[PDB]
Amino acid sequence: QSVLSQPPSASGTPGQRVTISCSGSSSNIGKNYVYWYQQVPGTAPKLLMFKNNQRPSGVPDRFSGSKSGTSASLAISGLRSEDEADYYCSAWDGSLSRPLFGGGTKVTV
Amino acid sequence: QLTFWEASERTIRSEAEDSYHFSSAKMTATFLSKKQEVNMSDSALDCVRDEAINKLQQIFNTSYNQTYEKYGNVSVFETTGGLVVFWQGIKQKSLVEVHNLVYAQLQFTYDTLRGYINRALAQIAEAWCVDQRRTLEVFKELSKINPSAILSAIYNKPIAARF
Amino acid sequence: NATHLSNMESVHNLVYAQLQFTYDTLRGYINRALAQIAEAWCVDQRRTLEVFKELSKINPSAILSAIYNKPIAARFMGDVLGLAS
Amino acid sequence: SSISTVDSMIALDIDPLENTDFRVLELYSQKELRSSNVFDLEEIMREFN
Amino acid sequence: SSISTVDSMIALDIDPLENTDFRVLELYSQKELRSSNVFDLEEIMREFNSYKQR
Amino acid sequence: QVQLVQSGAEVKNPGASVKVSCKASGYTFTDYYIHWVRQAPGQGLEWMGWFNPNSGGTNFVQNFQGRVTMTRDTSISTAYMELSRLRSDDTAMYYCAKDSAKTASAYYGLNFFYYGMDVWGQGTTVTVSS
Ligand SMILES: *[C@@H]1O[C@H](CO)[C@@H](O[C@@H]2O[C@H](CO)[C@@H](O[C@@H]3O[C@H](CO)[C@@H](O)[C@H](O)[C@@H]3O)[C@H](O)[C@H]2NC(C)=O)[C@H](O)[C@H]1NC(C)=O
Ligand SMILES: *[C@@H]1O[C@H](CO)[C@@H](O[C@@H]2O[C@H](CO)[C@@H](O)[C@H](O)[C@H]2NC(C)=O)[C@H](O)[C@H]1NC(C)=O
Ligand SMILES: *[C@@H]1O[C@H](CO)[C@@H](O[C@@H]2O[C@H](CO)[C@@H](O)[C@H](O)[C@H]2NC(C)=O)[C@H](O)[C@H]1NC(C)=O
Ligand SMILES: *[C@@H]1O[C@H](CO)[C@@H](O)[C@H](O)[C@H]1NC(C)=O
Ligand SMILES: *[C@@H]1O[C@H](CO)[C@@H](O)[C@H](O)[C@H]1NC(C)=O
Ligand SMILES: *[C@@H]1O[C@H](CO)[C@@H](O)[C@H](O)[C@H]1NC(C)=O
Repeated sequence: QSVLSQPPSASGTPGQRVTISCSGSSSNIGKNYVYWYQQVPGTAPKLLMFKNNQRPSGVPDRFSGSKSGTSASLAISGLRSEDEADYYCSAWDGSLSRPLFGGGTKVTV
Repeated sequence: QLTFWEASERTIRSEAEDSYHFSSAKMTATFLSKKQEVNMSDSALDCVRDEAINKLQQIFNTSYNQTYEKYGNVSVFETTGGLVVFWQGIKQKSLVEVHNLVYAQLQFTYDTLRGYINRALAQIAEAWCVDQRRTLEVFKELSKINPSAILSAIYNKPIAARF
Repeated sequence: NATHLSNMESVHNLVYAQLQFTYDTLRGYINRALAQIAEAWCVDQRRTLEVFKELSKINPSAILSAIYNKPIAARFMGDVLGLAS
Repeated sequence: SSISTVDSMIALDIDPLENTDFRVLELYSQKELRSSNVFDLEEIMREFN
Repeated sequence: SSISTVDSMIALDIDPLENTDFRVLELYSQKELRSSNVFDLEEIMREFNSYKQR
Repeated sequence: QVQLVQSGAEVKNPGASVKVSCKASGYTFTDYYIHWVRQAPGQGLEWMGWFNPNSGGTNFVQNFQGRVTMTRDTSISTAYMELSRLRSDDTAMYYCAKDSAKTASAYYGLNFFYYGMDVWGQGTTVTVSS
């Protein structure tokens, strides 16, 4: 229904690429933007993608975003030691009239 | 500060990724509004709020028979061009049954074409699939006689195979 | 039925004419292309119907199932196919 | 006769795009555009005359 | 599973045209349009009034 | 710089109320909406609601409805949220985040919409223990 689902964990190797998926519904991600937030463990969450793909100032260029219909994808390249964090996807849902967060794609790298 | 410009009936609102499109065939114009509504109980709309609500009620009473019913509350939007839009959704009941506004027309062009094309081609696609399905079965039956010819036709390369 | 000049002021911008031209040209081209496609589709479907008819003499059941997208058991009995259970 | 005929014509009926006669929308009339100015040159010149 | 299946579909994946919100482009702002005139009527009338009330 | 500051760690008993303060800096406090979010110590984020500094309106998820009192101080530029009738499931970290959706356009005041919580507070840890 009006819920967001993303994989519970992801892994990889340094210097490689890791893709985090975010599956939505006909509402929310379907007809709304997908905002991506990063949360390093033990610290407050931060913003990583303030649109479908657009990247805020100061965020490293390694992160890229894509939107395809009912789903969204975040590609992390390089995958250094500082990219080990939770990654939450969020989207406004009009049926519930409410922002929706995923579950968390913990990067274990 | 606000004066009545024009009231449009049977307006079609379409929710895009970032903005609402208030397409209107009577005006032949589509107005884009950001997705966050203007607060209706504002101090700047005091001199048009009553008039707009009364006009909406009158239009609903006149131009819509008993089949249709109200939906939502009167919502205020601020279009990109500076115009102010009062909106009241209509729905069929179930089981009861800038000085120059050329841009406003220009959008109505795109949404009229981008829509229609996105339906037309879609129909073709669906029809294509159906035909292809039938064709596959043809192949199967015609694979009983000369499998090699059918496989060469499918893969566009000479392939030899017996039944 | 002839009318009289009504003395209106001409619109300076004159982009509305170009917009109408754009809409007319695009609509005409789209309609012509889709008509062409529909005609070619009709001809191809006629040929596919004839192919279906000829393949019916071999295996009526498969052909009729493909046409009706459902299990259909039919038997060959000459110029006419007989449906059954 | 009394025999069913196989319906195997995949219908592709694409309704043509109906014509649109774009209006010449008028937001502000000439009277409003002339009255939007605090200082009207014609009135000032008439007063001077 | 050992046998393979012959894909006999001629793909026709046509990506739909994406929506486009047209910008309300403004070349010259109102300030520049007002500043584009050598003779500003308001200033002239203000100076004339100042002359009268002096 | 644009930033938010929250109160320190707090411990409360069930049945009591806890107040969390969010002080803005580097930007006008009455321009942007304020999202209030909560996350458990070992779980994901959980939206609580939105607040409008300019007008004072607020809306929260049914779970937090009725239990939340929202106040503001424009002079200090601080928003205060008081949560009452605490249960044993409210032990978590509370974040306040500046939204990118302005509370007022060039002419009119705007309702709430979600345009991304670009700026986040340091987070306040609240524990509910006996
Ligand atoms: C749109 O603007 C209106 C007015 O500008 C906002 O309504 C105002 O909302 C606030 C917060 O809900 C009200 O304050 C509260 O009112 C009650 C009165 O019983 C009281 O319990 C509280 O102590 C508190 O003061 C305020 O009265 C109300 N004003 C009016 C005129 O209705 C509305 O919230 C805005 N919409 C938004 C921000 O989405
Ligand atoms: C439209 O306005 C009406 C009032 O005219 C709203 O109805 C209220 O809804 C709230 C929220 O559930 C109730 O507590 C009130 O009892 C309702 N009535 C009144 C008189 O306040 C309604 O929510 C508004 N919105 C929609 C979408 O209908
Ligand atoms: C164009 O106008 C002229 C002048 O009004 C028309 O000529 C006369 O029209 C009257 C009716 O108004 C007729 O009774 C006369 O017989 C017409 N001819 C003459 C010589 O006076 C003319 O008919 C109009 N043209 C059209 C196409 O309607
Ligand atoms: C730009 O570089 C990034 C590095 O992460 C890469 O992922 C991306 O594909 C590059 N862009 C293009 C268009 O190839
Ligand atoms: C529409 O009809 C209703 C039902 O009688 C009435 O209450 C309302 O005032 C009418 N609105 C008008 C006449 O604008
Ligand atoms: C009411 O208007 C709708 C709009 O098309 C129409 O379909 C319907 O038939 C109308 N109701 C009656 C009773 O004719």
